[PDB]
Amino acid sequence: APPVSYGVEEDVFHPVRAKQGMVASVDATATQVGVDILKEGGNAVDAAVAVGYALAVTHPQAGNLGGGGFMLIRSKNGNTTAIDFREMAPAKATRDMFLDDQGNPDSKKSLTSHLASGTPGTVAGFSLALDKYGTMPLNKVVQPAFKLARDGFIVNDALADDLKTYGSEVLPNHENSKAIFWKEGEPLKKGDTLVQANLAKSLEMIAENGPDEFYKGTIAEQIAQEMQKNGGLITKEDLAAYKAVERTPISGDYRGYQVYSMPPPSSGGIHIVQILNILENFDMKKYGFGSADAMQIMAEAEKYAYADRSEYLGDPDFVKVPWQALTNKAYAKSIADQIDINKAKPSSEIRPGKLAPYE
Amino acid sequence: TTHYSVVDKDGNAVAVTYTLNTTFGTGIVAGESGILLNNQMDDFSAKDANAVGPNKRPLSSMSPTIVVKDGKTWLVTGSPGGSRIITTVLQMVVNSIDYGLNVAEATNAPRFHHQWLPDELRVEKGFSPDTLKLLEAKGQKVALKEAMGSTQSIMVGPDGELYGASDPRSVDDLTAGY
Ligand SMILES: [Ca+2]
Repeated sequence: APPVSYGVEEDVFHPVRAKQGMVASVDATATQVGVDILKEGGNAVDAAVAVGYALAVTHPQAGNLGGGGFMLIRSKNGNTTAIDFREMAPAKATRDMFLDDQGNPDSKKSLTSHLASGTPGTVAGFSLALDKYGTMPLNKVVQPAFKLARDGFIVNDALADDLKTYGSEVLPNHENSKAIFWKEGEPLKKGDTLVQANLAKSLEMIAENGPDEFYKGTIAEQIAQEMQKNGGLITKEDLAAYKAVERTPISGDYRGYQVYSMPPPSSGGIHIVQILNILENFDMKKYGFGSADAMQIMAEAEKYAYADRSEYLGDPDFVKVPWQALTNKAYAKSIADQIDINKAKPSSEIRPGKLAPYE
Repeated sequence: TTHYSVVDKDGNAVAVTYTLNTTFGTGIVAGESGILLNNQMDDFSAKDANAVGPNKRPLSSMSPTIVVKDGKTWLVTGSPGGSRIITTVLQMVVNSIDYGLNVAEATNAPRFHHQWLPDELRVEKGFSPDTLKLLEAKGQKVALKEAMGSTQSIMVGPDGELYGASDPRSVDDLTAGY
């Protein structure tokens, strides 16, 4: 492992610089919400929750209350944890629920119908995090998002372009979605104001009553009704049963660095660590960025990892994932020893690895 | 999908990746709540381990990641992009550790990706024609495709100096501090 560079004036690309706190996100407004929380004395979790609520308003593309995700937290004292707030399949979900007449997957059913939705975990995960690791009450961290929803904000290029391109495919097909995101029969465009009054109500009531508003209260009733009336599965029982799960992060050592990532149900963290384990056997710094040699080694290492990924992963509440064997450095060496810098191995000759010696 | 990173003055750090699945998800708002509903059920295998079942979480490539150096938080990162998340995050780490690139250099650097199947080395624009010809000579099947990722990352100096980078691939994004 060579010396690191934090940045010098001589570089082509310059990092943003700060002395105290920082936030990086896909949306300027949400980033600024997070910085302001930190300015006012909130901790990283406090600001993370505020940014997540902000994006649920300013980045409806992916920021959300109606979806889910993952968080990694590392505290100042070195404790690193993972919060899994991935959506859960409804209790009424079935193995063949997406198959048509002929036994073939129906892509539209799992993408644009009411059966496409899992029980949302975001509000649960944010509150698990805030209650355990934050310092501020939910009402304070939701307030910025509340104001943005109630008062509106100006549509920018990113949101305008997404509304026209991806939004057109799904939003105007539904009265109530069209009522929010369309104006006078066309998508909101750059310079228009997006006001989200119904979403402001939801946020107001979450701030007032806590996450139970989403899982047991008025929002829960609104979700269940939307599902019942339209052939969906998410019930009030599903919403009341939802729980976010704190989990142990996957970790590896790479050249003296400790790398922490998301464990199962992430199919990614384990394999970032695995690929790093493989790469540790090579002098990567010697080949250098964008060299045929480095790209060859990494492409070959990735193949083995992706082949294992296809075989050994699952929801850990349902299956035993051999994470110890997959992150084992002897196993990684056995892979490294197969890599030929001068000859790419066709994927047809690569299979999931034999893990038994490393279990 | 979207990823954001936070570091506070006390050295606490948070990395969040969260999603509706596709852009705007189903496009269905839940009645009068103003909330768009996910299409996360598509992430199950429709036709063993990741098959649809009740009360189950569909597998996700989402990988919020924190790297520790000399005992302290050093890199906070993550990205959208489905299976490409693994290689995007991997390139952030490799760029920062092996190549000694600052968080902005690491971020603006071009990305490549091999996911075993399809059997192709996927690239963005920005690799030398000389290097790609060499990769073809090694057996790699090079495939020039669209930009991968939207990393939103923070590097932390031992002294608490913070260094951030938003992806050029996403317009209207921001890394900021105080
Ligand atoms: Ca950008």
